[PDB]
Amino acid sequence: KKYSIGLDIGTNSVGWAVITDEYKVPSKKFKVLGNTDRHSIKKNLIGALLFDSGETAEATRLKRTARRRYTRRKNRICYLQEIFSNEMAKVDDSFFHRLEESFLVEEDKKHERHPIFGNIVDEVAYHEKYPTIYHLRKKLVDSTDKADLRLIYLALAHMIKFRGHFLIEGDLEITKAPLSASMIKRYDEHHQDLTLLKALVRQQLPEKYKEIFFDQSKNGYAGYIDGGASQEEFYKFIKPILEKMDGTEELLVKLNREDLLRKQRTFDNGSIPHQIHLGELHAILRRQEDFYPFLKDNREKIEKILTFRIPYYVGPLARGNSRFAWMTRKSEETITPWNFEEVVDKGASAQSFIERMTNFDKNLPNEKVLPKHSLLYEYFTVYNELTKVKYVTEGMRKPAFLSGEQKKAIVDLLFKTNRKVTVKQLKEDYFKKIECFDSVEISGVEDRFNASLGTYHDLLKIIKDKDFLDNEENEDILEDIVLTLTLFEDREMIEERLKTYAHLFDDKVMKQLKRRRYTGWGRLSRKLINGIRDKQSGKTILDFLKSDGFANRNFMQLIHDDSLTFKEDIQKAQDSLHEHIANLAGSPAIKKGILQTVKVVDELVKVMGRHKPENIVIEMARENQTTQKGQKNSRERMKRIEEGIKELGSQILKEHPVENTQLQNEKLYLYYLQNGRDMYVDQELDINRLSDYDVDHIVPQSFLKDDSIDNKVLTRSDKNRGKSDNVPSEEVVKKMKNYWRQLLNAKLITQRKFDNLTKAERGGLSEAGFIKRQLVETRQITKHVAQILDSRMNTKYDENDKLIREVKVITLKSKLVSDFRKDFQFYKVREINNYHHAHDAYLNAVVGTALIKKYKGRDFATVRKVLSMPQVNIVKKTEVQTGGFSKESILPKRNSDKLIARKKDWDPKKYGGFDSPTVAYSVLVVAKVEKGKSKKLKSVKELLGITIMERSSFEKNPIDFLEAKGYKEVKKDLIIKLPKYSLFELENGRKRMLASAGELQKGNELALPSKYVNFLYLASHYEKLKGSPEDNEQKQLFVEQHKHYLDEIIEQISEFSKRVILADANLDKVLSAYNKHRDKPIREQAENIIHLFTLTNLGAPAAFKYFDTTIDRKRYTSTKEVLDATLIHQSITGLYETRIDLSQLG
RNA sequence: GGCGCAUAAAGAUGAGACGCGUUUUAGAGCUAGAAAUAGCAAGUUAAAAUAAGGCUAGUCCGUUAUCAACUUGAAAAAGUGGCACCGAGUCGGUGCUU
DNA sequence: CTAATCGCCAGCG
DNA sequence: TGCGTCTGGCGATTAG
DNA sequence: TCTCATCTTTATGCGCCTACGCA
Repeated sequence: KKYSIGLDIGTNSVGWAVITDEYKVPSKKFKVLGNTDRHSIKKNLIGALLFDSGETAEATRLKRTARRRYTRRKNRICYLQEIFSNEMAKVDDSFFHRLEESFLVEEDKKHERHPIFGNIVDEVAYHEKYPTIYHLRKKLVDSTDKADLRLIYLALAHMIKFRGHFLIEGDLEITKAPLSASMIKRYDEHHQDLTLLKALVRQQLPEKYKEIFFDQSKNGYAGYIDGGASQEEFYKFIKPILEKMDGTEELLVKLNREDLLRKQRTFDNGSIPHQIHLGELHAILRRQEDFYPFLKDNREKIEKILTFRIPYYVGPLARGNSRFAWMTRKSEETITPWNFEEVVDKGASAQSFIERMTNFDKNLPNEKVLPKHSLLYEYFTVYNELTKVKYVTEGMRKPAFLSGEQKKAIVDLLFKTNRKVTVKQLKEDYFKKIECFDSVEISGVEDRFNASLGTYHDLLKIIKDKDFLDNEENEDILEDIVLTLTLFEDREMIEERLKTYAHLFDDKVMKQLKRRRYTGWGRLSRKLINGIRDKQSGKTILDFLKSDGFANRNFMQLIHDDSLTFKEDIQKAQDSLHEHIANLAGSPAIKKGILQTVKVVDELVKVMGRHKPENIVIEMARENQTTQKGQKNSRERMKRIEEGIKELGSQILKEHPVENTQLQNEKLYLYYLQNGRDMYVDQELDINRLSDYDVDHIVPQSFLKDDSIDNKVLTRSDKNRGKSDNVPSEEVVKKMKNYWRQLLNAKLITQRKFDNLTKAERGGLSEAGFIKRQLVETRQITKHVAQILDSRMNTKYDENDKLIREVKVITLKSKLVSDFRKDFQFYKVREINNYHHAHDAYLNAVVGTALIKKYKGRDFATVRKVLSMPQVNIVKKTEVQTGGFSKESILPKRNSDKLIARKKDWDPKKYGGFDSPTVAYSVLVVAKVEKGKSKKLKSVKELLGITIMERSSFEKNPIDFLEAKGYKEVKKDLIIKLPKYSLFELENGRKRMLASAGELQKGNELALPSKYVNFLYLASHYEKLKGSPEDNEQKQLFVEQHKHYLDEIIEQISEFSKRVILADANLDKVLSAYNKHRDKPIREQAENIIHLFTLTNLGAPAAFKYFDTTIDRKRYTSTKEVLDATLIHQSITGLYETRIDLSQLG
């Protein structure tokens, strides 16, 4: 009794099948536990397993970073108040208390309602004086009177709370405050344009006044200020309205300059650097320092509060209780911004910032890896390249390798004098000094060398000496200096780390040395290449690479030679399952899929009677391309850039050159791919800044999940942040269409990028689906499952060998199984049911077993029979929902009872709050409740929804929690928890999956016979054949003679919808729509039948479109029947069941 | 199947920062009216919060991953279900033998 | 009169 | 003995 | 949206190792 297992791995499914030698699938009677009458189920050992897609940890990281900046901002304002507190309480000792409780309603305050001055007349006079805050900042900068302390605090707090960016470094008329003057100018232009437009629309269009200046739901002015209208929607609304009137020339000029009715705080203010606010702050401090003494006492503290920023290599200032921290302290105290550099050790933390990320040597797992631009690494690579070259000459019968003196003189002569060398320069420049040069034929290499001592060239250029770099006694010192130039990339600590070596070099070369910068880490450690030795040689690895007798062994032949003592040192140098899976590296989605398929194959081993299988057949997703297209997809970027530059008009490369290694940043590759212009406005682009402009995806990240070069476009700052969540509008198309079509001719961009560029010529969304992230995940997951199944299954070590092959792991390609499917007409359609996962897993097993055994033409009847079985165990994995508490938006107040509060003492009837929480799992309770006016105990049995916010408070103590919810006399033994996708069997074989708390989902499958899916696959793809046509007219007339089949297919849906669907309105509507289309060609009828099949899929209900009639979705919104149905508890494969009957509870 | 070098594409993990947006309050609305209301004036800013919160009280942590039931175990983790044969509308029946 | 049913809506550069 | 790898929540509305 | 750093996988070109069943 020997069997084999076929798997099929995807990103949302795992298909498993168990075959015998004759390609059968056995059936077995399994015992079912519980409290029902039936005690045995016959089931077939074939199935699939479906689950929700595992997601990445990016959004959690973004919200985790966003959580810290709010606490740091509150701490900044707390530091400012702690400075001001004493002199603030000297004059008005309720001011910060009034500022802290301004959010509360008029009766929840404990003080006067006006926050600044308390009384009414002072607040009214203050707001009549300064209409904004920028008037106050300009007045405090310019004037020289002793201002009130509260206005000074308000100006300083507004400067500190919003402070600007930090991209530039160092430092950077009638007034000294240009920003406040610019905002005051914008405010005055707004006022003048408003009164002019008001008078003009009063004159020329008296009927359209209320729609503009009074409606709050439209996109007029009253919708621009109070409603939810942006600037672009308001401009697009108002532009034809004043284009139709007369006397609006300057307003159209301003609207074409985007300076009409503008606000102060808007979206494109992000370009303001913090030096402007710093100048305004220093100005008002130097102005008012004479009156108040304590402003002059600690001006530098207040200026330090604004400019302080935690460096990116230090990290979160923890105290040994975080999970992401690496900071180390020199003391134990509180880290204010004033004593930062007197507490935290910057050097050790900056070293641990880098060292915690890098790899280990994969051959010596305790040593750290060498830098990439190190000297020993470059020597190793260039000798490993040189010690396998072969030359043939005039007196050469059999070819030979080089000599140790020859390889010494070669690296002494031409490698140490050129950046990159060629094969022609090696044949000419060296062999001109050699007599034996006549018929040189050099094999094993290509036209140029792919290894270079470029760090040696930069060091001889800097230090201007060869005697220091030629010696060996300096050697380790050189290693150390490269380490410093890889670790600390901030030129304040490099001087402290490098002061020990300036006693050997000059001062000018020391000043020119610290501007050097390297990056990248290698793949091997220095204890592998110079630490270990051989037994009796006295030679290291690199000593063998300098000279190796006659063999000229390379690195792999060195560390795999059994005649030496390297393999034994590697072998003498070289836990839980879920811990090892957590110890893997990669995306968590393939971690989920790997864990599921390992649990499935382990459980299948456990089912079959503890016997290990013979073969395990998996299908991978790697290919074997051709050399032409493979090298065309491997050609560099300086090919394509120079080709397009040669094709079109070009003057940018006259004074701005570009090599093939300097072009790797995405803010320069797009600058040269777009010929030095902004792609949303015809204007000249700069390279002197090259960072202040922004890269933007054409289709936004909200709708799609791609960030490739076919979607990224480098634009200006205001153009990217002008649009938010849409393809750019038809004005951008009508302006830049000719320029984009000119750039399309040079083949800089593709047709898909230009298709995404003008999606607005069709709509904001035409349709999604096929994304190459799944193509990454499938390849990763099949490589991992092959490695871990070979590691886990075969355990017994052989004595003189590695192990004993008790079970083989075979890996196949999809081309072979698709060829087998296309040969013998075993077709498949993805849009009928979910049986195709189990079916192609079975096909993988059959093809792999037959290809190993035989090389088959007699027995196809058993394959055609098992490809039409009605019973396939489909299991949807029950999960417990975790994530956000509710929707993120904040709804305004209403008198409803489904508004979750935002804080503890903020009642939602007067403050508003969140809404629609996410239900983690449900429970089945039974108790007695007071029935309102009767108020006596009446028996109930219903479903509760435990949200994510209340999960801990439920699991702490359930009885008092749901007692305070409004229940009494409950049975704690009779509480059943129910996660998502819990399975209920109702009457007549109708299955339902519990969606959240009052919603269900369709559970049954559709078993369609093989003749119908064969005729339906041939009915589609009619005009195509994917090749040359022969013997397909018989297939065409076979489709033509079987139209009646299609009518039967409608019957095959209809009675099924009478059994488990119960959605009769959509059913007879769509059969009427089918009866109104009994005359079309067969191709369109099949193309719409495959759209009709989404009525009876598994899972959530959906909406679709038959011909032009759109059928909307019938949702299931009642859970008062699954209280009296059979609850199923399924295993990981669905072979082990536990059936609870809920009708006998009570 | 697995390494080392060069080129290119697709991504992943972590740290530091900006700019908005949303919600309540504050910015005394005037006139004619019993009024349901109508005419008129006005609008650009600020405070606070930005997952409820938690204890380990940090300028820290709180949306990723693990998760069927049953019997043990504090958890970690372990254990729990007979075989052939004829057939097939979501699995049925037959004989062995427990 | 309370439970189906329709239609809208969902933090971002 | 050699050789290839999108779906639930919610208000407004209707039907019973 | 900006700045910084480190990793994986895939395909070509060059050199090289081995497991193991297949011709």
